[PDB]
Amino acid sequence: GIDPFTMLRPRLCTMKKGPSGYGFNLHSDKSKPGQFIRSVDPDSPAEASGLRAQDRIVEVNGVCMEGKQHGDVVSAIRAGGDETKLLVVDRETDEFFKKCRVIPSQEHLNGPLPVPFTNGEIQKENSREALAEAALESPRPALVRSASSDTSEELNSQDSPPKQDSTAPSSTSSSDPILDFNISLAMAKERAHQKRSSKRAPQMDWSKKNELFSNL
Repeated sequence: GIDPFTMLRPRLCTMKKGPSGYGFNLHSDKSKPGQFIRSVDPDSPAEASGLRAQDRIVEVNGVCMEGKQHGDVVSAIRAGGDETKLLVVDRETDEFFKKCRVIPSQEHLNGPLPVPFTNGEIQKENSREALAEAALESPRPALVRSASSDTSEELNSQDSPPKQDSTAPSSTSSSDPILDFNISLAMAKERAHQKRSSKRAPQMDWSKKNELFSNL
């Protein structure tokens, strides 16, 4: 009682390098985008892993290859180390997700296909439970490629802007003063305990780079 639709799912091919590299050929056509397997030597770990001359790379070591250059695929392998893990889909599966308007990945390996239709007030998820004290101030990069669509920027990144919000002096003295005049001297000690661990370089990003470390 097995449907041909449920078998339509990715497969993570894991192959370790030993005999002069992994032993597989990868190279995109030319003007056509995407990366495909040209061929693989027989009796090789790549072949045993499940890699075929008709497979498409969707993710490497669990990284997103979508929107990445063709040089990114090899880069991911090098970053992985002496071993690599390539995610591929079946011929029917590949087109199955494209017409379904979905994004295959390692997450699809565990759990049922996206074909099921379900809904509710909250989405079910078995997330891990952990508790920790949040830092008062420290590094914390934000998203700049998610739903970016239009161009925008925020200066909220820098703590304590150029000018504060001035308010009327009110009475000469009152309870709970917002005046740090006297406390100003105390703030002097903070100088020694300074911790400018933050960093802001002018090179936000590069328009385009093609160093091409190596070309198979």
